[PDB]
Amino acid sequence: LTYFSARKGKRKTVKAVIDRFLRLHCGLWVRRKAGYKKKLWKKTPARKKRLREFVFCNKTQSKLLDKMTTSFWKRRNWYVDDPYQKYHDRTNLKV
Amino acid sequence: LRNRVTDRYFRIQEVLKHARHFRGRKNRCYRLAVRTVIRAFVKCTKARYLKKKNMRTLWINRITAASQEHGLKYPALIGNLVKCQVELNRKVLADLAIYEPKTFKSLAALASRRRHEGFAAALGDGKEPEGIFSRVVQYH
Amino acid sequence: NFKRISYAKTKTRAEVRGGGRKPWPQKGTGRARHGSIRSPLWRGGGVAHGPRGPTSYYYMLPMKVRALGLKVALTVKLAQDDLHIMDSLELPTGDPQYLTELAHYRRWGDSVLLVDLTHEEMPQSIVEATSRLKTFNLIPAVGLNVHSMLKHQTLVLTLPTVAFLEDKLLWQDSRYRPLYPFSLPYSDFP
Amino acid sequence: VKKGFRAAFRFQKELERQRLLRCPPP
Amino acid sequence: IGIRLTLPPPKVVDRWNEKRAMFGVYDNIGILGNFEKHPKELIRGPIWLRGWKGNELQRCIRKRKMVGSRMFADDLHNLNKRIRYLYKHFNRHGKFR
Amino acid sequence: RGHKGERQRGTRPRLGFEGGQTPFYIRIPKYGFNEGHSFRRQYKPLSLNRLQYLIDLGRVDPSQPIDLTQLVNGRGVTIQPLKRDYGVQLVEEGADTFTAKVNIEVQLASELAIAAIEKNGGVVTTAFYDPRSLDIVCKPVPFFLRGQ
Amino acid sequence: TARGTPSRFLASVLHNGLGRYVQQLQRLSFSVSRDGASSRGAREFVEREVIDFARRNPGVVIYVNSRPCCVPRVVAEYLNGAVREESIHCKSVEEISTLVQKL
Amino acid sequence: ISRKWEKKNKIVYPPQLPGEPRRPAEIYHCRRQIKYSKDKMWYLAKLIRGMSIDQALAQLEFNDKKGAKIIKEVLLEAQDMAVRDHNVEFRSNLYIAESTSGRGQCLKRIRYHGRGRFGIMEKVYCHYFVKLVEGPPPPPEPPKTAVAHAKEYIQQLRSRTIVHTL
Amino acid sequence: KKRFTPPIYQPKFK
RNA sequence: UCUCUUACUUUUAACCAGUGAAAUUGACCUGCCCGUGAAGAGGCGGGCAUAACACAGCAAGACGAGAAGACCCUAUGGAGCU
RNA sequence: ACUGAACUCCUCACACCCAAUUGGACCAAUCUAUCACCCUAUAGAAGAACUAAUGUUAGUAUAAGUAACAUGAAAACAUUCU
RNA sequence: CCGAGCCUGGUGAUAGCUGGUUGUCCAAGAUAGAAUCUUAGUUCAACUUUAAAUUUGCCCACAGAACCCUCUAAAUCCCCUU
RNA sequence: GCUAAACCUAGCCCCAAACCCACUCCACCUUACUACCAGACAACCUUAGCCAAACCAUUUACCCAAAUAAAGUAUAGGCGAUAGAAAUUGAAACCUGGCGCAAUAGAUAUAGUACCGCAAGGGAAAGAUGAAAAAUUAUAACCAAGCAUAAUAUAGCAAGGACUAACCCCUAUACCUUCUGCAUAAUGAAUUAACUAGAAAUAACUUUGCAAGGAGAGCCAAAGCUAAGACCCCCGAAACCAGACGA
Ligand SMILES: [Mg+2]
Ligand SMILES: [Mg+2]
Ligand SMILES: [Mg+2]
Ligand SMILES: [Mg+2]
Ligand SMILES: [Mg+2]
Ligand SMILES: [Mg+2]
Ligand SMILES: [Mg+2]
Ligand SMILES: [Mg+2]
Ligand SMILES: [Mg+2]
Ligand SMILES: [Mg+2]
Ligand SMILES: [Mg+2]
Ligand SMILES: [Mg+2]
Ligand SMILES: [Mg+2]
Ligand SMILES: [Mg+2]
Ligand SMILES: [Mg+2]
Ligand SMILES: [Mg+2]
Ligand SMILES: [Mg+2]
Ligand SMILES: [Mg+2]
Ligand SMILES: [Mg+2]
Ligand SMILES: [Mg+2]
Ligand SMILES: [Mg+2]
Ligand SMILES: [Mg+2]
Ligand SMILES: [Mg+2]
Ligand SMILES: [Mg+2]
Ligand SMILES: [Mg+2]
Ligand SMILES: [Mg+2]
Ligand SMILES: [Mg+2]
Ligand SMILES: [Mg+2]
Ligand SMILES: [Mg+2]
Ligand SMILES: [Mg+2]
Ligand SMILES: [Mg+2]
Ligand SMILES: [Mg+2]
Ligand SMILES: [Mg+2]
Ligand SMILES: [Mg+2]
Ligand SMILES: [Mg+2]
Ligand SMILES: [Mg+2]
Ligand SMILES: [Mg+2]
Ligand SMILES: [Mg+2]
Ligand SMILES: [Mg+2]
Ligand SMILES: [Mg+2]
Ligand SMILES: [Mg+2]
Repeated sequence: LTYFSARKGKRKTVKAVIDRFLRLHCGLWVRRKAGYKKKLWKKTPARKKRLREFVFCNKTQSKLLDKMTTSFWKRRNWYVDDPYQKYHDRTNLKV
Repeated sequence: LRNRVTDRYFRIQEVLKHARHFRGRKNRCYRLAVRTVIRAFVKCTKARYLKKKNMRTLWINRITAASQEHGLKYPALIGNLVKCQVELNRKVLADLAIYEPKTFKSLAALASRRRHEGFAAALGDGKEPEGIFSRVVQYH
Repeated sequence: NFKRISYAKTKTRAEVRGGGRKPWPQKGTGRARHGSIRSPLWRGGGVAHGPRGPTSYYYMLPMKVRALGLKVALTVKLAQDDLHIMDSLELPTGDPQYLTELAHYRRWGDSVLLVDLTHEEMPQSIVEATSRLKTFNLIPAVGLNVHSMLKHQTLVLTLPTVAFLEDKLLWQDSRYRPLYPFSLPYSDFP
Repeated sequence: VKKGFRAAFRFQKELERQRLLRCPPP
Repeated sequence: IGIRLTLPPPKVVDRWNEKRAMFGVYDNIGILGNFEKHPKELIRGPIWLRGWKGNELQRCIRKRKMVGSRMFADDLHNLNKRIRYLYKHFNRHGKFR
Repeated sequence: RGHKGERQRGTRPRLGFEGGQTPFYIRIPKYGFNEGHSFRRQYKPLSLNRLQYLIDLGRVDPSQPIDLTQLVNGRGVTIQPLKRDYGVQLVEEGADTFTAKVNIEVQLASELAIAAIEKNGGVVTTAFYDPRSLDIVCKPVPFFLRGQ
Repeated sequence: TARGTPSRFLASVLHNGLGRYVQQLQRLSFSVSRDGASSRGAREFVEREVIDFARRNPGVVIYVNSRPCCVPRVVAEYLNGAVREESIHCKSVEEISTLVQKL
Repeated sequence: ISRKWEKKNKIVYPPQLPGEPRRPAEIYHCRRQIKYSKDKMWYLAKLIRGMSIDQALAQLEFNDKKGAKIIKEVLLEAQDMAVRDHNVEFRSNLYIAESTSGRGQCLKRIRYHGRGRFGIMEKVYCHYFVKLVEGPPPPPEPPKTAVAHAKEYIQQLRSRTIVHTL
Repeated sequence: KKRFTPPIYQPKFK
C-alpha cells in the first residue's frame, strides 16, 4: 500500500477498500455478502433475504481494513441525510 | 570510525589469565583459549558431585579394609552401628581407623556383640532378655 | 536537541567511485563468492549502516509546557536563595574588578546571570564591566531561557524585568484557543 | 589513531605494575 | 596490538567560551516576545531542513524537490539512486505487514 | 527473526496477500457506500444546551446578533473551511431548561429547535453560504490582511 | 580452578585462640575525594560512623588522607604484612560498613 | 627495528670491595643483516654452545658451511674488542656462555611455476648473538649414577604422608 | 561443456 | 608382450653448499580387537598394547588434496531450437 | 544385609540449567552541559562490542629446509684439449 | 573462458535458494487444521509474549446421549460438592 | 630480543556565502605534439531495460516549475499491485562550522602512477626520532601471532577433583547451522590487528502538559488533544537494453 511515497512521503490507501466497505466511527466496517445479485433463480427466498443484509466484519478483518487506510477514513462525518448516523456511536458497552 | 573499540586487549588478557598453564597453542590462541576455558570451568563446576562420590567411596573402602583387618565385614558393621543408637558418619570412622585403633577395636567388639545378641534373639524369638546392650532409649 | 544538525555523511557501496564488473568467476576459481568490489565487507568500500546525509532533530514543545518550565526554573532559583531582585542595574565607575569584588562579598558564587530589559535601555557601565569577563553575562528580558539559568549559580532580575516576566508567564493562563498564530494584530493582545 | 584516555590510563597502570613486579624496588 | 602506549595530551577545553557561556540565548522568543518570529527560524544550516524533521527518504525527497534543481550531475545521480534504494527497501522489503 | 525463509530475508508480500488465495477485500463486490462523499454537505452539530452554557459563561453575549463569526470568536464550535463544510446546524438536544431569548443565524435548524428558541423570544434565520464565504466568516483577520 | 591458582593451609598467625585474642587489623588509610559524585558513600561514612568504628576497637588506627581523587580506595594492613587494597567506588554507607567490618 | 644487544657493553658497575670475588666479565657483540638461514645459524650455535673460544674457532675453521667463517670473524672481532677495551689480558681464558640466532628483515619476490600461478619468494634473513665470559669454561653436568636415583626414590617414599584425613 | 577458468595475475607491487 | 627375466650408460636416486615453493592445516600427548552410536571409531564401554627421538622405499586406512557434482530431483531463476 | 542420583533433610537467604520467540534489570571506549583531573557520575545522540559467513587487507608458523636448480677439465691465468 | 564478447550506466537488479548475524542475569515459553499453478513458501485457525476489566476453569452424581439385522470392548459429553 | 607494535598531516563529506576559469616563444587534426598547395559530403529523430503485481503480455514515483494543510480527495489503473493533481488563506532582506574522521576511516588519489589488452576500459599499499641530524648521542625498556633462551620421558578433545611434588588415580564423545537426531567420515575455520551486518509508517504501550477543548493557521474530538520514549539485517547467480571497441 506504499508506506512511503516518492513525492509526499505519506501513506496511501486502497480505493477498493473504500469502494467495497464502509467504516463506522465506532470501529466497525459494513460489508456486503457476495453473490446477492447473481443466480437468484436457484436460491431459496430465505437465502435471498440473508444475502441482502448489511453484515459486519470480524476482528482481524477490521484491523486489516484499518491498516489499509489512513487517518482520513477514521474521522467522524456529519452528513445532512445520513442513513447510518445512528450507527456511528455505540452505547451500552460493558467491556 | 566513531567511538570504536579501545580496550580490547584488556578483555583478551582477562580471558587468557585462566589459560596460563596449558599445553600447546591453547595458551596463546584466543579463539581456542575461549573454548578451553569454557570447558575447564564447566568441568570444574560439574565435578563437585564426582569429588563427593570419590571421597565417599574412599571412606567406604577404608572402613571395609579396617573391618576386614580387625575380623569383621562392612555391611554387618554398618548395621550393628546403626542398631546401637550411635550416629557416626564415614569420615570419623575412617579417621579413627587410621589414627585411633583402640576405639575402633572397641567399636568392632561392640558391633560383634550386638550381632551375636541379634542372632540369639532371632533364634529364640526373643522373650525376656532381648540383648543387654540393646534396649532403645525412648525420646518423647 | 532542537538546534542540532549532524553534518556527518558517509558513502554507501553505490556512491563510492569504483566497482563495475565481476572480479573472478564464482564457479571457476575456488576463492570466496563476490560479485563486485567497494563493498562493506572489502577493504576501501562504503559504510553499511551509517550516517546518511544531514540528520535534523527538529521538534517543538507546547507553549504551556515551556512557560511552566520557566516558572519552575524561577521557583528553583528563588527557593535556593539564588535570586537577587534589583531596582536599577547601575555602576559608579563600571569596571570588572569592582563587579567581581562585590559579587564575592555578597556571596553569589562563581557565576551569575545578569538580566536587564528592552536591550536598548541598558547603561554603558555594566556593559563595559561585563564585556571583559566570561562568567558575567548581560542578556535582555526576552533572551531569558532555562539552560542559561541552570548553567549559572544565581540569577539577578529587576522590578520592571520581573514584572514583564510575570505578566508574560501569566498570559498563558486563562486565554483563548490558538486558531491562528499570535503574530496577527488581534485586538486586545499588542 | 584511537581516541580515548581511560583505556590508555589503565594500560599505563598495567605497564607500571608489570615494571614494579619484574624489577622489585628495595 | 591496537593499544596506544604513550598517554594522549590533556585536551583542555575552556567551558566558559563564547557559544558555551552564551548557549540558549534568545531561545523561545514567541512566548515572552509578543509573538514576532518563530523559534524554528533561529536554526542555521541546510535550507531543506530549517524547521522540519522528516525521515531518511523524506529528507532526500525534500532535497530533490527544493535543491534538486540546482545541484551537480554525479550528486543528483547518487541522490536518485539512494531514493530508489530507499523506496525498494521500504515499500517491498521489511517486516510487520 | 525466527527461522530462515521470507520471514528472515525480508522479501515478504504486501499487506493483504494470502499466497495466491483470493483475499478478503477482493471477493466482496463493490457497493455505493462512499460514492460521492467528497461532495456531500457536512454541518457541525450545535445543541441549545451548549448555547445556553456559553451564554451563561459569558463567551456568547445575548445582546448582539449571533451568526458564524461570533461563534468562532466565542470558540464554541470548530468550523473547518475545508472537508466540505457549509456551516453549522442546530440540535434540539437542549430543549428543556433553556432561557436565553436571543436571535441566532443557523444554516440548518430543526422544528423543535426553532420552536424552543421562539418560546423565550428568539429569532431563527436560515441562510446559505458558499465555502468561500465560510472561509471569510471563520477567520476575517487574514481575509482583511489579504488585500482583496 | 584449583590447578591455576596457588593454595595454602588453614592455620593461625600466632595462636590467637590459645592464649589471648589480638586484633589483626592495624591501619585503615581512606582516600575520600573533596568534590565528586563517586565518593558520597565514603564521605557520609567518615561523617557519621567513622568515630563509632574507631571507638569500637582501640587497636585499629584510621587515617583519612582526604585526597581529591576519582575512585575512593581503602588500604588495610595486618600483622603478617599483607596489604589488601579495595575500592569503594559508588557504594552505600551500609555496604562500606559491612566491608570494613569484614576486613 | 630494535637494537638492545650492542648496548649491553656500556653497563657500568660500581667499584667493588676487597672482600668481594673477582666477578667474570661479560662481552656482548652481534652483527645485523646476514644473508643466511636462521636454522643453520642455530645449528652452528648449538654446535658451539658452552665451549672454549679456541676450540670453537678450530671447529669453525673446518666447518663446511657459509656462516662458519662469519661466526669465526665475529668471535675474532669480539675477542679483539674484549682484549682492547673490555680490559682482558688473557686471550685463551674465554668461553662462549650464550649463543643463539634470530631473524632478519625479509622481502618478497616471485617464483614462476608451470602455469599462471606463482609463489611468494620471501628473502630469509637472520642474525647471530654471542656472549664472551672470561675465566675457565665450566665443566659439563655429569650424568647422575644409580646412587642419586636411589636417594631420590628414598626421599620421595619418605616424603609421602597420610592424605584425605586430618 | 568444456569448463575452464583463467588464472589471475597479482599486481607487481607485492 | 609372456613362460622367466637379465648384463651396462644417462636423467633420476641417497648425502654435502645456497635460493627455495604449491595444495593443505580446529587443536593432537596420534596402536589393535569385540560391541554401540547420525547406520564404516586412534579420542565411547570392555580387553589387548606402551622408554623417547631422525633418516631410506610401497600403498591398507584418516569415506586424503583440486572443482558449492557435468549424472537424479526442486525452482512460478534464465538461455538456445522449431 | 549393605551399596547405590541434581529425590528429601542440616547453618544461610533463595530470580541464578528447554528450540524459535517475548518481557524486565545492568554494562564501555566518542562528543556536549554540569562537579573532580592519577579517570568517575547525572542526561541526549551512535559508524556503540566478533571463537565462525571457502568474509576484505597486512604480519607470520605447520606442510618443508620438501620438490626444481645452475659452472666441461687443467692452469703462468699469457693458454691447451673433447 | 561464444548455444552468443570485453567496458560503463540501468543495479546495492531480482532470486520461496546457501551462509553468517556481535556483552550479562532472570522469568514466561513446544505445533487439532484449512486455502493457494502449493506442500522448500505464503495467509488465516490453535498456542506462546505485556498491562488491565469480569468471574468462574478442571475429576465432579443419582440422572440424561434413537441405531438393525450378529457380536458392539477399553471410553466420552453437561455435571453444584471436595 | 629478533621479527615488529602506537606516535599527525597531505586533507577528505556536507552546509551558509559567492556565480568559477582558461596564449611567456614554438608545435597540436596527416603517422595531434608534423611550417609550406586545387572538389568544398559531415548535427537537427518516441530512450530502453530491471523489478513489482508471487508468471506476464496493460501498468510500475525518476518527468528538474521552492515549504504545508487540502490529500494520499476526486480520478487513471488485466478498477489491481499501484500512480496522482488542481481550485484555496499562505512562503521575514544581512553574520566564517561540524555532540564527522585521521592512511584497512574519510574522495581511488602523494595518482587516475605502476600493471593488463591493439583497442574502450579496469586500476591498488606509500609519508612517523628530534628545539638544535651543521646533536650519527646512547639509550628508556616492558604487551599479539613465528623463533632460540629452556626439545622429547608411558595413557590418549588435551579438561576437572585433588595430595608434600609435571606424569602416574578416577570422571568426561571440540565450536555455530540447514536437521527429530551431527565431533561424527556434512557444511566454515592457521593465528594476530583493523573493518563488517535491525535503517522505518498507520494502528498500539508508558510518562509530562492542557482540557470539552487540544494543537505555533491546515487536523481530531459523545474524555479528548500535544510531546517524548519504544521497532522491524548483511553478503552471494545465470539473464535484458542503451553508448562506444575489436578480422
Ligand atoms: Mg556502481
Ligand atoms: Mg551482483
Ligand atoms: Mg571508503
Ligand atoms: Mg541461517
Ligand atoms: Mg522453512
Ligand atoms: Mg519476491
Ligand atoms: Mg489459483
Ligand atoms: Mg640440501
Ligand atoms: Mg551422541
Ligand atoms: Mg568399528
Ligand atoms: Mg576422524
Ligand atoms: Mg551443490
Ligand atoms: Mg511454486
Ligand atoms: Mg520463470
Ligand atoms: Mg523474467
Ligand atoms: Mg535472449
Ligand atoms: Mg549418596
Ligand atoms: Mg531439589
Ligand atoms: Mg524456564
Ligand atoms: Mg557501520
Ligand atoms: Mg558496528
Ligand atoms: Mg578479531
Ligand atoms: Mg580451500
Ligand atoms: Mg574470518
Ligand atoms: Mg616430505
Ligand atoms: Mg632432489
Ligand atoms: Mg540481494
Ligand atoms: Mg518455495
Ligand atoms: Mg514480477
Ligand atoms: Mg496548487
Ligand atoms: Mg586511503
Ligand atoms: Mg584506496
Ligand atoms: Mg609474543
Ligand atoms: Mg586416563
Ligand atoms: Mg556465534
Ligand atoms: Mg546448508
Ligand atoms: Mg538428514
Ligand atoms: Mg567434521
Ligand atoms: Mg550440506
Ligand atoms: Mg576444510
Ligand atoms: Mg586479415
